[PDB]
Amino acid sequence: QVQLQESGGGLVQPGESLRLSCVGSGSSFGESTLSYYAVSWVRQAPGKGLEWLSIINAGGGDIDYADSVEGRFTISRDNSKETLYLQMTNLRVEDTGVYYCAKHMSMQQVVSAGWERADLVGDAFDVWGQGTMVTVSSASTKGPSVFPLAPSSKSTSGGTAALGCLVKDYFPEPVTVSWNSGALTSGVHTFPAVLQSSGLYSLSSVVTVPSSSLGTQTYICNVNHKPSNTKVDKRVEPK
Amino acid sequence: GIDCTLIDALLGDPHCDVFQNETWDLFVERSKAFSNCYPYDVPDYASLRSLVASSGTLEFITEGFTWTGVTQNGGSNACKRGPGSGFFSRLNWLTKSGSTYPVLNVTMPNNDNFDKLYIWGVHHPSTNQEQTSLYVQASGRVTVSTRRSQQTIIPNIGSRPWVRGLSSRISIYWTIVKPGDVLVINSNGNLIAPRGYFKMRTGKSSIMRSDAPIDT
Amino acid sequence: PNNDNFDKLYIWGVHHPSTNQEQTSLYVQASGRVTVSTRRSQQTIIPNIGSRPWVRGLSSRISIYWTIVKPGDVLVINSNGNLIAPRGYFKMRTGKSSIMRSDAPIDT
Amino acid sequence: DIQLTQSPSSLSASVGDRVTLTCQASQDIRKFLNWYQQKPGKGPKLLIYDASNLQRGVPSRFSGGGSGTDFTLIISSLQPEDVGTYYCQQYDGLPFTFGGGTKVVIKRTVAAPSVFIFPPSDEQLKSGTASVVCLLNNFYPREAKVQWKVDNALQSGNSQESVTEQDSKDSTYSLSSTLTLSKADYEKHKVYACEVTHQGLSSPVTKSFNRGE
Ligand SMILES: *[C@@H]1O[C@H](CO)[C@@H](O[C@@H]2O[C@H](CO)[C@@H](O[C@@H]3O[C@H](CO[C@H]4O[C@H](CO)[C@@H](O)[C@H](O)[C@@H]4O)[C@@H](O)[C@H](O)[C@@H]3O)[C@H](O)[C@H]2NC(C)=O)[C@H](O)[C@H]1NC(C)=O
Ligand SMILES: *[C@@H]1O[C@H](CO)[C@@H](O[C@@H]2O[C@H](CO)[C@@H](O[C@@H]3O[C@H](CO[C@H]4O[C@H](CO)[C@@H](O)[C@H](O)[C@@H]4O)[C@@H](O)[C@H](O)[C@@H]3O)[C@H](O)[C@H]2NC(C)=O)[C@H](O)[C@H]1NC(C)=O
Repeated sequence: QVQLQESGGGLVQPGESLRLSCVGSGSSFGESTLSYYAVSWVRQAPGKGLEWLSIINAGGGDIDYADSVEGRFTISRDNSKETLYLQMTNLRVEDTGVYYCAKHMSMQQVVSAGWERADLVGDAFDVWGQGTMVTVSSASTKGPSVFPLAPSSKSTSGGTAALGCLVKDYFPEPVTVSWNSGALTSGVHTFPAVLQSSGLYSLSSVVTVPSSSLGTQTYICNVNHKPSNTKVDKRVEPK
Repeated sequence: GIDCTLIDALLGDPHCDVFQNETWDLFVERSKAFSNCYPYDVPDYASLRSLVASSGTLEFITEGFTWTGVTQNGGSNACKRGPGSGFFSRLNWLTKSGSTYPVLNVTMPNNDNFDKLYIWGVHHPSTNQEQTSLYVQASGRVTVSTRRSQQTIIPNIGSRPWVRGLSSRISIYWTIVKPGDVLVINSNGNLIAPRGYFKMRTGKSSIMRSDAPIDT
Repeated sequence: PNNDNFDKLYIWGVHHPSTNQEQTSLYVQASGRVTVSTRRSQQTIIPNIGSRPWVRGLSSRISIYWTIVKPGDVLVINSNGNLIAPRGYFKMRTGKSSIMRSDAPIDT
Repeated sequence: DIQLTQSPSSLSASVGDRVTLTCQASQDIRKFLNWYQQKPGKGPKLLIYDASNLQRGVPSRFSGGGSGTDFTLIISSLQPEDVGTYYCQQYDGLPFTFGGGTKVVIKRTVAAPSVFIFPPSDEQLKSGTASVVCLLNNFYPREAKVQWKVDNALQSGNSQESVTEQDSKDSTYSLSSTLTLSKADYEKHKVYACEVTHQGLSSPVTKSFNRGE
């Protein structure tokens, strides 16, 4: 199957511009790649549903826009790079949210055959990217401080021990957290961020691990906050 | 004919579509004629050209073929019609719908009192990737027949010389159906379908190659 | 490509093996294909496996085809097995030449 | 713009239950309707296209039906991994629009939380602020009360809770409560305690620690 990955999101002032990209990889039937399909941009404001923004056909035509962004956003694609773009201008606070590029399922063109579907189908979004976060705000980016949540003697509950990372005082959303570079996944919970009175976000990630395996093993959390270029690895050890 | 050969007018190359439904006693082909659509060849080109020239008309009657479970009206940037991709006006490029291309099996009786000329084709993809993307089947087949005739063509995948962006090809075939006879088209991929038929006539019509101007 | 100002005649062929053994032994592919084309012509031949009458030890055959390429045109040969390839081309001429079948001796 | 109305807003059901989600269009959209599943913090995934077709790779317990204005997505046997939000989406005409979503929530057997408390780290105190963390792990139902006590004094207004989305495998929740106070205040007192009240505990459970031990 074709796979999608968006990028370019970050924090920007109202009125500024920003260019999102989306790269297709993998392949579908007949070794088709993204440049064989029509694609849309769809966005999702915090805590809200999904909003379609714009569509572009495989060959670059049949462009259309939702009213909320018509005249500000421009969709385009470079099929030689299997890449889609969304150029946003005159951004406003309500443009804040996660942006997905999403492939429509029906084949629209086959270049090696000189074939192009007569019509733009625009049927179901069979592949979505993981999304990219756009925040339109006056406040400047701040990177997280990462502190260990340390397991202690007498902390055992059930037959298990718990340890974690407190990712505190950052803006804007989001931060990603992994454990041992992704080698540790079972029993991990990364909590939703909470907005503090300071106007900065805070989040905790925890993992429950057998007591024994703890003595014997090394647990490190990797925190990424792209808008501030933060990449922290924090080792977590008992007090 | 100006910029068009008689065969390009027949198929409906967009820059030749001015000639739709035209008639002639003598069709004059110019050395400056050119094709500007999907690259094609015609086995027995000379015969098709001859029989059409002799028929002396391009009168075309669309028929309501039903193509169940396929996508119709395929087009190409090798054959632009106005600003967008397009295709021969008289042919209908069928491709898969969803993830399948069924065995097409359609019939069209001749209940008229004249002969019908059907022009159809078979697509030869340049690659297996192409073959399957369009038609799902790894190898296609087109069989067109009447009550006493049959022609079966197996598409053949591989590269030909790059023409207007394309290394693939269409091969054009034709079938005449007499009054009281019937056409059956059976295909599991690679069919370039007819949209209808040309009405056959007999008479004094012919074709000539000349660059001489035409006076009053 | 033909960048000369005369027509080139290419003679080529397609091998027909007598068995599947042969086919795969020579060409690896279970069924071959030969496609030779110019900018306005094409010929594609699929070899056909099976025995023909034994000739000079052989039940297989080669089929011979030809392609003419005009000035400014180009030859493309595309195959995944069974191609009997040309080594070059014959220069085409026009003129008074012909051929005759005869057993008459040639005198001075 | 075609409006899609999904009901109910939220639906609770037990593992194994046959579940029906509904979508109503403000106009006849024939069968041009798709259903997606979106798990929290993840992109949507296609389940059903053109009202009734199961997308390749989607578990067969999903089925779709309807046409015109009334559509249904049916999960023949709810699995815990089915928790999340489901959207219907229409492509009869531009602009493409989505329903407001239906959240699926599992009803399960009570499961009592395991509770852990963490003191603030040395790196953090070192900065004039103290965050004390309480974790409630893998419990059901979601409703829980977390009460902070400092030297036995009931705290209020200086803590915040966050709750994970219902888990896709066992349908439980986890919760964190963070008590924030200045380094000065944190150093005033000695005993820090998290008291959890929850339907799966017969009486409140307290986890605590003594500062600097
Ligand atoms: C099988 O072999 C074939 C022969 O090598 C390959 O066909 C070639 O495909 C290439 C790559 O796309 C074509 O390159 C294009 O050529 C056009 C035209 O070039 C000519 O005209 C331009 C403009 O007048 C001029 O600049 C050149 O010098 C040429 O005179 C270019 O405009 C494009 O940019 C592009 O490069 C070849 O034209 C084509 N050759 C032939 C003879 O068909 C084919 O790719 C091979 N297939 C596989 C699967 O490998
Ligand atoms: C498919 O059927 C074919 C027909 O039966 C088979 O072809 C036969 O293959 C055999 C075995 O290799 C050949 O036998 C050879 O014959 C030659 C020539 O014999 C003739 O000339 C010699 C010399 O003048 C003379 O002695 C004979 O009487 C004949 O006049 C022999 O020299 C060899 O030693 C050998 O015996 C047949 O010739 C051939 N028949 C034909 C009509 O081609 C084929 O083998 C079968 N295939 C399979 C897969 O079994």
